[PDB]
Amino acid sequence: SSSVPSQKTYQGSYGFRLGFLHSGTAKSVTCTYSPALNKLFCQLAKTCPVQLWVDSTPPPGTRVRAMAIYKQSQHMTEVVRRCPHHERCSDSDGLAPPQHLIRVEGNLRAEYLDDRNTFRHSVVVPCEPPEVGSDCTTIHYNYMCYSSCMGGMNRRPILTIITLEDSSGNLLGRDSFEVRVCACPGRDRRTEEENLRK
Ligand SMILES: *c1nc(F)c(C#N)cc1F
Ligand SMILES: [Zn+2]
Repeated sequence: SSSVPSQKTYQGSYGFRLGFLHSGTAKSVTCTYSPALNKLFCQLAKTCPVQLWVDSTPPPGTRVRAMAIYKQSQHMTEVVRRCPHHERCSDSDGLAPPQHLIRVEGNLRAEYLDDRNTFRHSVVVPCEPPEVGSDCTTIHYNYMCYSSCMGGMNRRPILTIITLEDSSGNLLGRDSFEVRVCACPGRDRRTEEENLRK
């Protein structure tokens, strides 16, 4: 078992926080975010856009890191990893180790860390300013196991912790959201929001 990174929201000096698109809950949806649950629902290995919002521009060399932890207290010391099936299915893009649950899509500067002390996985990219005509920068994540994968997440809820870091890895900001990776994200978001309203 491993030490548990903080999940405490921390806007920091740059006013760092996440944002999510409004994709709705139709059958064709592959990634959908519930503000009422603070929970992203997505399909396996599909694009998950996450917005990075800041009040002021952080220095060049600022990076942004994603890491998964188990939400429940009896599981939070366990490293989140891909299940024994998906870690062996040879689907690495050449950067992501096959054990890593979270990948970054479409960024050749993504770096993947296996922490030498905690053995936790994370993926980190340079934080870049918004493009022209945009108010935020967007990262595309992929989740490479289902929440239900036996021997992996095994139906246990996870959180993704997003940290803004300086070039040394020191904390500048932190935010987080729950994730369910499932075949029917729109149907599952509708169900869980309906459960919350009852
Ligand atoms: C990461 N890096 C940046 F440079 C900005 C700006 N501006 C935002 C961010 F999330
Ligand atoms: Zn799996």
